[PDB]
Amino acid sequence: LEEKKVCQGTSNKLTQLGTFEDHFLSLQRMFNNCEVVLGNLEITYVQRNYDLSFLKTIQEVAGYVLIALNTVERIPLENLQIIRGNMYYENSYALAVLSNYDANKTGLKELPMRNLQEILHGAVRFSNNPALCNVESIQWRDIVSSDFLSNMSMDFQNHLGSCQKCDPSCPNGSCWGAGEENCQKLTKIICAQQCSGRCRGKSPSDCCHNQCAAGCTGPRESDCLVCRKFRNEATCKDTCPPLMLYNPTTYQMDVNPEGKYSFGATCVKKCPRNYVVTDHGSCVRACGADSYEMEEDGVRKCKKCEGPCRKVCNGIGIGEFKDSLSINATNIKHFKNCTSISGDLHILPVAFRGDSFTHTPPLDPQELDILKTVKEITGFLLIQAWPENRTDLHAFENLEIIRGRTKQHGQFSLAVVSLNITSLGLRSLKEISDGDVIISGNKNLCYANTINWKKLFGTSGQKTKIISNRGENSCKATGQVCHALCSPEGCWGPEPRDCVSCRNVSRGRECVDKCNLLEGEPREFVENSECIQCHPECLPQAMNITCTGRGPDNCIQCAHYIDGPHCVKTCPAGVMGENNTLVWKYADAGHVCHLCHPNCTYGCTGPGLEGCPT
Amino acid sequence: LEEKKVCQGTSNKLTQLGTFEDHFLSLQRMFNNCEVVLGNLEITYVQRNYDLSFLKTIQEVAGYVLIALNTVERIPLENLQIIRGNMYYENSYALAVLSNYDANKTGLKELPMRNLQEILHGAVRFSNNPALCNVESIQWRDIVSSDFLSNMSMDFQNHLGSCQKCDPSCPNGSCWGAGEENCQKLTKIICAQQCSGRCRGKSPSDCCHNQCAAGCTGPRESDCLVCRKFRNEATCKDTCPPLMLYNPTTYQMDVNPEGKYSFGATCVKKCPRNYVVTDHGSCVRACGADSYEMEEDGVRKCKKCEGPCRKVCNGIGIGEFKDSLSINATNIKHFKNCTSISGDLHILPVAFRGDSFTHTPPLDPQELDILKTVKEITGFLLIQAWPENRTDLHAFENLEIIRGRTKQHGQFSLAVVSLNITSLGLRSLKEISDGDVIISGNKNLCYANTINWKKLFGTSGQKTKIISNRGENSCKATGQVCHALCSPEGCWGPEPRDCVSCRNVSRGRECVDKCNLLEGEPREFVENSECIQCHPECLPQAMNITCTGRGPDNCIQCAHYIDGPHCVKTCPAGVMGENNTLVWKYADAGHVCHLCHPNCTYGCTGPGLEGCPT
Amino acid sequence: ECPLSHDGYCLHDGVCMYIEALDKYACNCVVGYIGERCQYRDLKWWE
Amino acid sequence: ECPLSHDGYCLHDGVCMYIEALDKYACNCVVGYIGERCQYRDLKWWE
Repeated sequence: LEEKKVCQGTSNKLTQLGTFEDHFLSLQRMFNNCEVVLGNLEITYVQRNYDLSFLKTIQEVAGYVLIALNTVERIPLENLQIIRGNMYYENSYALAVLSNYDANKTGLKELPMRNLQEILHGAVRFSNNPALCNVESIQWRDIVSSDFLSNMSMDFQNHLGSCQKCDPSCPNGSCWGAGEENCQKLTKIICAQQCSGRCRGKSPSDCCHNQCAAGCTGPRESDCLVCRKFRNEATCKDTCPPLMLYNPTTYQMDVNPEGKYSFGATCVKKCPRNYVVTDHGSCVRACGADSYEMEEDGVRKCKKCEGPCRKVCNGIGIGEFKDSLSINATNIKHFKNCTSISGDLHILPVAFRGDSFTHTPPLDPQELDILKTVKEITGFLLIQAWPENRTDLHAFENLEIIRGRTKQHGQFSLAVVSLNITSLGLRSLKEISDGDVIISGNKNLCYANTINWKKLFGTSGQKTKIISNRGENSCKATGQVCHALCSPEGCWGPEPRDCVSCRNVSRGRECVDKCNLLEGEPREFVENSECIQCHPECLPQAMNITCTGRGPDNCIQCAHYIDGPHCVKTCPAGVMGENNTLVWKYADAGHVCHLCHPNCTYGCTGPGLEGCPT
Repeated sequence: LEEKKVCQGTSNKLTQLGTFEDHFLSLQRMFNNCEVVLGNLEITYVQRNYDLSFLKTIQEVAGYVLIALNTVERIPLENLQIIRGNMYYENSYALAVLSNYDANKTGLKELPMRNLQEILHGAVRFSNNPALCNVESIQWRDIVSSDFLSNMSMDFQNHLGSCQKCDPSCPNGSCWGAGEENCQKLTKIICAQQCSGRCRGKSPSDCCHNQCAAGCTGPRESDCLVCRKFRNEATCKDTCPPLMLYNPTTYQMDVNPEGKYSFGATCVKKCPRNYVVTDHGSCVRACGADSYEMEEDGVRKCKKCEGPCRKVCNGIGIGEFKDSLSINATNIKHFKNCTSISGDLHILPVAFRGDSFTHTPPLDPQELDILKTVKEITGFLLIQAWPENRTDLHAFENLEIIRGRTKQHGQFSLAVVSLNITSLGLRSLKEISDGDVIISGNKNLCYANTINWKKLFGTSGQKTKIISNRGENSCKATGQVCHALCSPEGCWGPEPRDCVSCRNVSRGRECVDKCNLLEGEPREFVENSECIQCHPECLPQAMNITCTGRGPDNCIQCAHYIDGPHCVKTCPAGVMGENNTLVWKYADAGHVCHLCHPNCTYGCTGPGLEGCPT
Repeated sequence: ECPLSHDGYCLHDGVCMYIEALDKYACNCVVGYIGERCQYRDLKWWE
Repeated sequence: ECPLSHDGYCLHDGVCMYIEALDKYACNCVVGYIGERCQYRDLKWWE
């Protein structure tokens, strides 16, 4: 069976996004054809005559549901079955319908949520809707759980008389509107004494499974309308089946033939490639407090550490930086020496001009070098501002991985927008494990559409969005192309140390035209297209090559003396040996090193005793 | 019934334990006052006019039930509710009634198992019971699981026919004999399509939980008659509640306030003190080969092996050693470098004489020194034979722990019966973590009573059964009472090296009366009731104390060079200190060598800077 | 509209508003910027 | 009774016997020894 289409949902509570039609276009552009909102559902500032019929598809919301400040007459949320309530509005509410009138005290009228049957966690708040019809009759006992029946705030005041009665066919007049299709379907309070949860009837043969959230169409666990905690292949589980089962007979643990990894609210066959795999059989985002993320054995793992594990910082939006929205000038200290951000990174224009609202001073551009030790982000990277004097993302030169576990808007994992930089300069970036890439709006940066991003993309379905940066020929005319010392693979900047691969060879972190063979100041050799210096004790060969390796063992001829296989500067004269006996040697004719006479303690300048006048 | 009285259950398939009245007593001593047979239930060779009325208390057999070769009329297994079938008879059957007739064709007539409603695994077999009647009428489709409904082998013949038909209030005429309660109680095949497991009535409001095994008195998991897999102190669970719970919203693991450790078929709050604890929270007996057990914080965990982790050899009766029953000469080789036996140890008289029926050559007595490297046994140690020329248990000399995870008869973890040995000789045994001790029947064994076995035990409730050895008055009558140079704590032999503790002081392993502080051998110093020699550089004196500690910081006489805060035979001649040069130390008249300038780095055998020449 | 403590509340040149119906403060974001304080660019639509 | 293929099957002086009904071979242990072939001493009764 096919997945349900998901949408991210908004998180801007009462904020208006432009005019009344700029706002409605964003609401429409987001929740069109959606069927499962992963975040919140916020319907605000919708004016009359607007057609909200694209909301007829949403079936469950994982956050809250806020309906405020509207003036439209009817909001057709008539397929919503569940509000999971994983996030509250005003700390207590998983459904708030507030102040839906215009100046004339005539606003929202028809909210026919005729399929809304359960609100997992949270209360409900209704207030100040002077034209709302047929909702004060609802019995909210069947919907919201009994733990929260005390935190509810229902204020109903129409008392104008623009409503019609409820079709006399449902218990106690409880109706969601007018019609034989539009009244409350009770599934919890009409249960028999033995039904553990929801029940599709009053007879004791109608109890649903203990994991059906809204209701059911059968007694089993594959007959739920919507699962309550976890979701197996087609059944509703309480917990994902463990990978290993205990054997009460042999007092050991046996492999489970259908053990699944718990990932999010589903049981999968195997964790996603970029997620950490614990031993409980669960895909997580960060190893435990006493564990550090162990290397890839094909997959990520958590290994226990001895004493201090390491220095790893929490990114923005997690841990102590839960409500900070940028890299303040006050929190920047806490990223002092950590080489792996365990979260996100936002750099917004607020950091650089300060924020008086949260009492934050302006950030100092020279302090951004604190991030030069970072080598791995496990979330995303969002750079919206950079100091204008700088012409490169200098703080992120040592960055190598972006894991992309949490993405921006749920899609992007690297975003560089509206900056003054001339080149990106992430010269050591190697991989982007998940999420898209947007680099657009930078009026000068053009060293950006040369990289082969498909090399960095760890998975499939990743794309790059690089538009309206600079010219693509206006900096190829002024010469802002890469150095001819770079492979056609790509280039991060104008230097030769800013290429993906080299044309000929390389001197460490920089590309060159040829190794220093034959001539040059330091003698070198070639292996894997790298230039390594010969041991200082290798004689500068003006004819052929000089050496065939790093060690003095590969020299063509030595510079001073020769102690056997090795090329030494001066023959040993005090080196520890066997039986605690010292070692003294001498240089003969061919500058060869030979051992002294055992007796010669103060060393010797010749063979045997005649050689050392002691 | 806060706890059900358990018994171990026999394992004698068709063996007869002596005369017909000696067999009946073993059956009567094993199963008297039992309610849960932890093993098998075998009722064989029960003759006519014998009282089997002690069987009416059994409620659950965890293995198989074998009823064969009896000639008694009525076997009253009325309370038997379930046969878990953890072990089959003939690889197939969890219940077997076979050939219950004597020569006169008379025999079994009444088998009133009215409460037998479930057989979790295995089939049923009936054969050659030419007097058993009112049992072919049962419908075994309700009892035996549908997976094994094909292996069943049921053939009945009652040519005699001396009994009556089934009471009218019997379902389809199916009765367990004459009577109204003797009718069969159907709980699986009569019920509606809602009930997945068992049930109580034909109505779909009568389905039992899927964890109840026989039946139920309610719809909750807390209303089962017997549990199907596990038992959380009041409720039948599928698996024990985990210790950590996944969180689909933060993608991290959280502590479970109601997490239990699984220990057999029960979920407990903490593992026994001598069991291993895994990270799943499960009490195991010996964890996987990829890991190795280790003590930590009072409990016994096990960490991952690093390359070559030590050898842990299997025990008799587990793994590749299930066929075997002793250390027969075939498998003695597999125990070479073992420092722990994960399992048991059975040394039986059939090892030293060789078994034809299994083709094992007679073991060579000297071949037992291989066991002188074993240092602990996680199961038990059972010794029934030992070479006749020996005096003590020499092969088990470095044994230190007997954890007693699995025991013998479920009771004894150290059993040394009917040996010609003179002294025990286990002069390393420090703990017997569980199980009783029996050291009885040894024809001439002294010293076995001087040990207070309370000090060795680790759990309260462990007895000892040291009975009928060499007489305690006939031990001292020939001087066979251990040395007076030892504390009144015990002794495993006549030598001073066999005492548990001493009266004055110990010297490495042997206990002496003083650490020769004044005369004789190289004098030492006392610490922690030992004798420890100070390094022989410490010049000895024959007048009073000669040293205080190991190092030279506290000696009194130092004939060697007293190089300041220490002593040494010869002061250093270039030891690696600072300045990256051979740190020299010239010769002194007061044995206190000092350092000279870097100029004389040859031997600087003179004091001062200008005073070292060549 | 909104008091002195809420100057610089709306980022990216948004304008702060007072909602007398609910007694709250909200931002009127410019086109292209989302979030409660107009802090985020709308990367999913038009750069 | 039982053939020479079963010599020494019963340990501790037990006598091997044939069960013509079930067509199998079993032991008759002496008093004090238990097990399928009389291999174990009965510890919890009479030492």
